Amino acid sequence: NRPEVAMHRNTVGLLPAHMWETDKKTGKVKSVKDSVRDYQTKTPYPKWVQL
Amino acid sequence: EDGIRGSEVTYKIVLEGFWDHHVMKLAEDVCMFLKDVGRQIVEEKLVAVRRLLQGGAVDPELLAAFNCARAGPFGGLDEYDKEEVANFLRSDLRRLEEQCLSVINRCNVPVPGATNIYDPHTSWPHVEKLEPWVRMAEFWTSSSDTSFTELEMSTAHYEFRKFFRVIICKLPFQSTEFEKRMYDIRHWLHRQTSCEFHTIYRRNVIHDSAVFPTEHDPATPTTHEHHRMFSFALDWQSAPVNRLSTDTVHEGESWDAVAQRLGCSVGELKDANAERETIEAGVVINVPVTAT
Amino acid sequence: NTFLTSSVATPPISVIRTGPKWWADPERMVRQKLMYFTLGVDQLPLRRTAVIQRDLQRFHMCKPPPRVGDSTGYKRSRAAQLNTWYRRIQYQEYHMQHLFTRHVWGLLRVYPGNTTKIQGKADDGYVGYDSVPFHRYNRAPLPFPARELYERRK
Amino acid sequence: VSTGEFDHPPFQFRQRHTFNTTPLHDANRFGGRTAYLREIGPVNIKKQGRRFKKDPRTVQFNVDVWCAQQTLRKRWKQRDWEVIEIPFRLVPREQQRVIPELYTDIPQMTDPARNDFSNIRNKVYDREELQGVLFPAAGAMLYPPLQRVDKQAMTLDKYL
Amino acid sequence: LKIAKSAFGFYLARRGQRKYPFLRRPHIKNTHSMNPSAPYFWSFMTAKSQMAFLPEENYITGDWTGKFFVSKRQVYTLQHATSGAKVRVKSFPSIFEFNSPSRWNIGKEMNTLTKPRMDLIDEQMLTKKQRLDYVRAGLLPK
Amino acid sequence: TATPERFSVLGTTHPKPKRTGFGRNNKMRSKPSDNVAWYDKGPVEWLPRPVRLTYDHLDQLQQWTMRATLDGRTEEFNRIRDLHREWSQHPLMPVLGDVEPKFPLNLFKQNHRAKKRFLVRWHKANTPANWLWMPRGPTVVTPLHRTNPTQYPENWKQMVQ
Amino acid sequence: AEVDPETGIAVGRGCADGEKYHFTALLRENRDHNGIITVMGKPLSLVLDNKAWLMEMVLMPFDEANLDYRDFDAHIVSEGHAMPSIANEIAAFALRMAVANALVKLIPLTRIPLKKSGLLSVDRRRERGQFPGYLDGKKVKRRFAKR
Amino acid sequence: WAKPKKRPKVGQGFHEKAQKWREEYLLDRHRALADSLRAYVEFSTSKRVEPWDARFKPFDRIEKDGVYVLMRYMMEEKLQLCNYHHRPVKRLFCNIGLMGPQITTKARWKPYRFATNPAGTSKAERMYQRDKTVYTHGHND
Amino acid sequence: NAERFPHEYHTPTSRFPPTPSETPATQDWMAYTAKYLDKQFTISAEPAPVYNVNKLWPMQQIPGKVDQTPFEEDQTWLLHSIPVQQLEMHHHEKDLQDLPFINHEQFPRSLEWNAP
Amino acid sequence: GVHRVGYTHPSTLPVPCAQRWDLRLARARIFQEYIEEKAPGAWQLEDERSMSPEFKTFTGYPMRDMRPGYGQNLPDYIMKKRLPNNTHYELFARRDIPNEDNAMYGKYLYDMTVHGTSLPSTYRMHKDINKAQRNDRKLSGNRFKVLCSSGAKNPPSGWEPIPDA
Amino acid sequence: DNLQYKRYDWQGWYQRMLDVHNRNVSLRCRICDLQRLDGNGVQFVDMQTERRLRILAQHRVGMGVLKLDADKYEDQADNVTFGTTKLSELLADARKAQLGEEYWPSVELKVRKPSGQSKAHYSLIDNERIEKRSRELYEKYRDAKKRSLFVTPMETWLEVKGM
Amino acid sequence: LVRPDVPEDQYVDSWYICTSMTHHMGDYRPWSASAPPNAFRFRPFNEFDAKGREYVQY
RNA sequence: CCAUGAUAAGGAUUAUAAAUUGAAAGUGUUAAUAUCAUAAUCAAAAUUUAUUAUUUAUAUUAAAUAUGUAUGUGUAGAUAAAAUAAGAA
Ligand SMILES: [Mg+2]
Ligand SMILES: [Mg+2]
Repeated sequence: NRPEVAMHRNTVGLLPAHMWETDKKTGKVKSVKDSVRDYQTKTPYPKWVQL
Repeated sequence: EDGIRGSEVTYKIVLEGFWDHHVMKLAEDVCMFLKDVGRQIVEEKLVAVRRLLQGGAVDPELLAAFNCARAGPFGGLDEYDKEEVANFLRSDLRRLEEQCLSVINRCNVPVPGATNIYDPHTSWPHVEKLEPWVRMAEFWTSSSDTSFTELEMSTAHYEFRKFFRVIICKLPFQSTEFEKRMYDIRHWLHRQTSCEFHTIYRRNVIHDSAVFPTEHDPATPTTHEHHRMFSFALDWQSAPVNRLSTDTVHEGESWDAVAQRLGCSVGELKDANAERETIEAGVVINVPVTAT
Repeated sequence: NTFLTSSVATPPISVIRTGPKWWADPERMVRQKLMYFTLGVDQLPLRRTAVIQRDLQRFHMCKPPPRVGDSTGYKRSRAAQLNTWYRRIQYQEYHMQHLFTRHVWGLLRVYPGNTTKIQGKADDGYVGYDSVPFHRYNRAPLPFPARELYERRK
Repeated sequence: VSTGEFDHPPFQFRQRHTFNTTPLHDANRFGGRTAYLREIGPVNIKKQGRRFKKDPRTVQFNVDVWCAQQTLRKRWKQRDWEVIEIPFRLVPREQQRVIPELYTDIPQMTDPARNDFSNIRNKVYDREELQGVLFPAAGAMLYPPLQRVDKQAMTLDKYL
Repeated sequence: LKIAKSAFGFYLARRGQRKYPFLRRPHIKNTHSMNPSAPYFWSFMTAKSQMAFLPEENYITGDWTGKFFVSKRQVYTLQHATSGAKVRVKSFPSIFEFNSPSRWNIGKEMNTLTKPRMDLIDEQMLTKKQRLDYVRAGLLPK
Repeated sequence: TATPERFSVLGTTHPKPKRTGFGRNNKMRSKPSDNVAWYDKGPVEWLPRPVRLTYDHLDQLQQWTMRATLDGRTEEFNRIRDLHREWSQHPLMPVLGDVEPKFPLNLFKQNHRAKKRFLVRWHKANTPANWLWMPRGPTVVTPLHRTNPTQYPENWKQMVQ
Repeated sequence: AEVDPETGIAVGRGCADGEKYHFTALLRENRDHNGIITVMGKPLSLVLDNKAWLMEMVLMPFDEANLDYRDFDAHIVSEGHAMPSIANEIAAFALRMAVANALVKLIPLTRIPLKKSGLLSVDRRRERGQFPGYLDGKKVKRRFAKR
Repeated sequence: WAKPKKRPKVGQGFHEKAQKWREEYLLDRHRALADSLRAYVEFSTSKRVEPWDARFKPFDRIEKDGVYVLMRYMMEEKLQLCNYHHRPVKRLFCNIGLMGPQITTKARWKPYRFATNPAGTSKAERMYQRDKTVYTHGHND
Repeated sequence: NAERFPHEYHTPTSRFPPTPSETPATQDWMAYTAKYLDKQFTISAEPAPVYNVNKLWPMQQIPGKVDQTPFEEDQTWLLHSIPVQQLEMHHHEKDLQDLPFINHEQFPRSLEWNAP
Repeated sequence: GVHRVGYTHPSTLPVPCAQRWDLRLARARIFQEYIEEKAPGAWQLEDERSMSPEFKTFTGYPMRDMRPGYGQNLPDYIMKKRLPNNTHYELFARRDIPNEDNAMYGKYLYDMTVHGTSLPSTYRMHKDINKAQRNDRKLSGNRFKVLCSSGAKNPPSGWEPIPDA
Repeated sequence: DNLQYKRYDWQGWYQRMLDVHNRNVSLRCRICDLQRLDGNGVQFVDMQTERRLRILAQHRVGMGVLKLDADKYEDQADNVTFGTTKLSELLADARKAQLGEEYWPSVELKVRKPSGQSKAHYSLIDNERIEKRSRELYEKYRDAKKRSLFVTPMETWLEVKGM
Repeated sequence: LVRPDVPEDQYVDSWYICTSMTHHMGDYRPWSASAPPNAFRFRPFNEFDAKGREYVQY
């Protein structure tokens, strides 16, 4: 949610924490893991598209 | 309505010059022209009317037009005799003489010391003013690549202008001849001056209860959903709807059974189909247009 | 008080020089008078001011009287003396207005604009929620939330 | 004939909080709406700003929407009534006519012959006089009838 | 203009610092197009509705020989990352390539992935005067 | 992807300098300024900050004044009466030769700051506690006003014979 | 006296700022002694926002002419630029003028006091025309720097 | 109007430098983005200082009376669910209706940037002590 | 999951202010009182005129659609999700005459010209 | 209030009568009218500026609609919008062109009818006359530039240019 | 055009452009002249038919004159066709008011809320039950106020569902 | 006076010249010829001024 | 790309009555000197340029995409504008 209406409804469950690397002391994101190599999806295109 | 306030046809000629006095003097010119031509036409019409007032027959056709009603105000088919009809005709012609005379008499008011073409009581046609078109141009007079300030400080104002007079002629009848003179004034207009022609005339329209019938609302109603964007292109036909004028007679059927199925009087169904005396099964029949 | 933010102070004389536009604008002067009257105190300085200024306004489009040259300079000095009198009559008023307004605000549990004194309550200027985190003139750090001058019940 | 402000002040040299002057987007204008228009701080022109917030035409449009809301709001707080759609028969004698739609004809007088001249448009009816019509099902009247004042009765104001 | 960086240097006048009507400046130079926002990430310099289709420029419209760079309003799609094909964009001096593919790009337009004004400056495209003026502003060391 | 250990060309560039100062052209120092209030002189800070008295405040004032009258609190009325008596006395006609100083011409150009800077610094130095042309003190005879609490109407019972 | 013989009404006009304020006063005698002044259908109090220093300007012509304002009914009509509030001194100047001209058409001799007190006199003043050269659009020239 | 001087040529090996610099500016921006999303959500999720300005009414009133009673017994749960973020707090007060028209009109609320402070904030300096490495638009702690 | 994020998916047919989901007893004080406050309250709703009551008026609305009435309270306007104008502004007819300063005119007809 | 809009079908009333909404659907069929389903009931706002006689800007009609977000983008805007065909844009397209007479007739046509021949533009004529004048004194500050070079490079079998000095 | 665009290659397209700028055909009729006996002896437009006509064509009526401006087609001829059609289609629908009362458009009354006088009884609604109950509630309150300093309505008659 | 004192309808603001000219070259009709014979303050009708005429009519 | 012409800006003493506080001395684009070269917008683009009035603390990104940065005692030096429906002697 953007800040205008529902901002307080954001959850910590939205963050993809497993995607990045954090510093213990600061609590800050130092680095980001690579997204593409291990990325598995059953849906490159939407499910209803057969080319 | 009587006097100045009523007419069969109105023409408004909207004259436009680049200079105000141009358009003023053009309006005097054109005005005096239409005064003369108008008086000539309306005088001609007036003599025709005075002759028709003096006497004349009645069309079989005009009489037939008074007598087409299934029921008149007194609740039965009404018989107008030729006398009565001639009397209606005569009354209208009376009114037309008053109107003609009114136009002519205003044509004869505006003499040389006394001419005022602005008031409609004093002249025919008269003239109305119309607020001028004025566009103001704002622009830089400087040519400077270096400073915005110096450009703004040089700013000129000039105006384009266009000036308008309107000539109004109301006539009690419609004459293609007057209309012709009037359209043709565009050929002798003053220098660098143009014009528009507004016409407002009276015209008979005809409402057919046959083509546009008045029926109960449908047994199922229509929602807001038949009104989406592009519903105009997708969910609707153009009015009027096509209702069939031709029906085939089923096997067991009879004149009155067919009339009952089509919603007519049997008389009607026989009149529309007059060629046929008897109707066999599988024959094509004309559906009387009034059928419900 | 709705206008809370830090402000810029103008010297009394320039405030008075606004004449009809602000200092003597009828509308403003009347509600000053209302404040005094309600407190049950004559408004003499306001009335002096209103007199002076009323007349200023009446003749404001006329040219000044013709001056004859004098070695004495008595005329010039008498005009000056009169003028600074009037200036002072109005300083006194301007002072009264700021004075009583601050006092009345103290009674109404009103918080003044930033950096403003209210004699019994905030001696050093009162501040809360400034654009700058310290008190501007003390150079002391401001507490969160905004400091309260009055006990809680309303 | 309102005294309120309908125009946003023109952009100029920065206004500051003074006797006789307040900042442009100060919280006291337009009932604190100016929040929506405000770029706080010593704005660094080159790098920062939100353009629409300094634009005269855009800003004024926003303010005009806000004024419109104010008026609408107050016109609706001003209603004590609902529009009910009542069949032609059951309606009072004054509405048995034809009533041109809004802005179609001349503003129309309710009953010139009975000495009432007022907009039929704005005439409001009492829920109690229309009771028999609006709640026929109910049997016993739901609202008790209005009690009216005798203007011929000797009461305190007639000095008796 | 003072210096001609293109042909138009010859044809155009600057007119000092001149004001144009709101959101019409003759030349669209989007300096802000990469301007980080976490909360506004999906609404800023992107499509006003998420139900809009991707632009013209994500599709091969006609019979092509091939292209040199794709347009900058093209939006970065999972295939841009995965397929491992050349993705170029025209920026200055020459062209920017997306070489190191990330899913974090996905769903934004390449406008937004390409910094228009770099913190990096060539000293060799600068006159000695211009270099002086860049030292005054505290950009170049000297 | 996969955030690298080193950035070759990223941190390479010259760092933008911190600004040394504030206000116009970032060259202004942080120091005490003319706009600064003095809280050590009289009830009003000097120069006085802008103050807006509103009809709202006038109504709150009325209600306070009323509630005070009905609880028979005479004290704040008396403080107010005192304040008023002190500062409202009629200022004395100045002696010939006495005028406020203007700013000398042929010092700075007419559009220069110095002009205002002078005015402010003058009025800053003359605080209302320094106004000698208005006669405040215990010494002062005040014909227009009542002297103490005992002379005001809520004392009326002692005025009776 | 130029007066409508039937309605007994006289008509004056005020101006200020050449455009902004054009008013027209319809002035008629009230025999019941309850007179009232009304502007664009609203009572004078409301229209001028109860500000006295505006309304007394509209009182002045009845004074100068040595008349009792209560013997007269007036309605003023705004023919200029309309605005939600006309309470301000310039508009009031125009009002006063309209009323005074009407009064003069109604009681001819009353013209001599009025003219001497400069009520009927028209000042011609205007805000400067807008013009893009100036910053504020009216009076303020843009910044200058020595080369 | 002087003839425009010609621009010097681009540079040698500056095409490589520009490629690399933009490349890793983008790679950096990924973590700057990741981190600022983390911050934004951490802020939305965590508690804030009370949004209302206690210096005015109906808020000045002793915490055992008036609005505070209305809050402790009827609104408390909701006020805590939304973590005293100033927008939902003000809306809840509108919907409780037992104050009714006052919320916008008589009541005063803290300014935007102050209302955004984390609960527990003691000194004003806190506004300036939040992290500048993160792109939340002041919506970060 | 789209309904979970209210401000995120705005189709370009959607309009502000958003309408809140309905609530059962809310339409008048008697109904509300009966359902929530005092539950043995005999009158379950205030007397409902058998004819149609048009609550938005003059505006006609689609029957059966949950809707809102113009707000009476200032706060209701101020704290709702109504946006401010931000980009350049458009009008379906007036766009053809570009800006107010470029006021395009095909023919120089009097601005007061009247169609016959 | 938040309510359900409601409709009483005339068969159910204790007097049949024609419901205003039903009439509205009639009017929508007749003049084919888009019924915006999502039109918020709360948003009725007249345009104060143009619709109130109190402002100098009073036209009597709602000049703009007061909706902040509204943009040329939206399908709703597209549906009520004046197409550029036969507006002033077309008039500019045709009448404003570099040599205004080329709007009224083919130059060659005109020239050939009026003069016996095509005539060069004034500019061209200037360069022509000048060449003739300055070819008469100096020679060979010149160059030979044509459209098609073959005619000079291989000239016809004849063509022996007169030697010059 | 008689001036400039009179005679050359541009005379054609300018002419056509004026003609298309002028396509509008205004169609008027007074509602007065619609109230006349029809061929069947029934009045063609009566009071109810007129009310229905007015509500159907909204801003298209003024001063008791129905006015349709037909702009749809580039040529005036086609606009009189179009305009005439819409007119008869609108009359066809307005005329439904002669089929019976169900088609007579409703009257819109502004009906006041209940008055002050009515609203006064709101405080007596269920008077007996409420007094009898408030005595029990007073017991509940007296008891609850031995335990705790402040007794909320939510401990007495108000229900608030916990989970 | 810069130009003869005559009803201004006789004057035209010149194009390209800062000056007015007469739309009938050099002929001049006096004020008396605009109004009716012996018209008080040359006036269409003597009873009222322009505004007086308007509101009487209304 | 050498290849003449022409319109800007720039207050300093013809004043009050029935009356204007903007000027000729020339600011890219315009008509007789030619004898290196296709450089021109129809989108989405690269800051060094004297010549520019920005929103400063109750509520803050919805339609063409639209600016992330500088809180620092209203604080150096040096500069800008105005006597015109306003109020200055
Ligand atoms: Mg030159
Ligand atoms: Mg080309």
